[PDB]
Amino acid sequence: VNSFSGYLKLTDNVYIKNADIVEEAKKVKPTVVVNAANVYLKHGGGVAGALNKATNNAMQVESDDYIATNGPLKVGGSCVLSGHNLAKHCLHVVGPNVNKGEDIQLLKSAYENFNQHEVLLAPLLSAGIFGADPIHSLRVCVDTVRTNVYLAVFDKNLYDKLVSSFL
Ligand SMILES: O=C1OCCN1CCNc1ncnc2[nH]c3cc(F)ccc3c12
Ligand SMILES: [Cl-]
Repeated sequence: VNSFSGYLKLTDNVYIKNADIVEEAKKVKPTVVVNAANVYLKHGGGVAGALNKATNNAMQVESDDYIATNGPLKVGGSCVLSGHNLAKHCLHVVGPNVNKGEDIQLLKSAYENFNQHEVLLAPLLSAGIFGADPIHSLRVCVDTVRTNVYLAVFDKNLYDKLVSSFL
């Protein structure tokens, strides 16, 4: 039993809810919140800009130190950093940006990072401002993630279509 409330069960391990991941993280304080990161951990907009704003820019400060030490992430890769006031940990995961022609096959590699964590709150990787089809992102998630994932979807319209087209 866990504290994730009001989710619609899609599969054995995947659950979905119309919610802003930021507000959902603030309420649940999950062990792991997933950020829809880019390789530079520049959290300007989308999930990343919104999470970072909710941390009062502390996520960005921590991220800049991470990049200065380690260099950029890989597309499809991830790193674990602090969850600040939102979660214990933040798993920064880089899905491909389709608007720049990055290989959508890397979306599966991106979701594989979730399997290193038993339970996660997460957005749809590569959806929204990253330019991929959110229906496809959900399909890859369900077919790749084996650990327990709670997907927060911001747009009510999008949430209802993702549910409706699933089975
Ligand atoms: O649902 C969706 O509609 C448009 C894209 N998208 C899926 C990807 N985005 C999100 N996913 C989940 N929570 C979010 N909170 C946010 C707060 C923001 F300021 C910006 C973006 C999000 C967001
Ligand atoms: Cl977005």
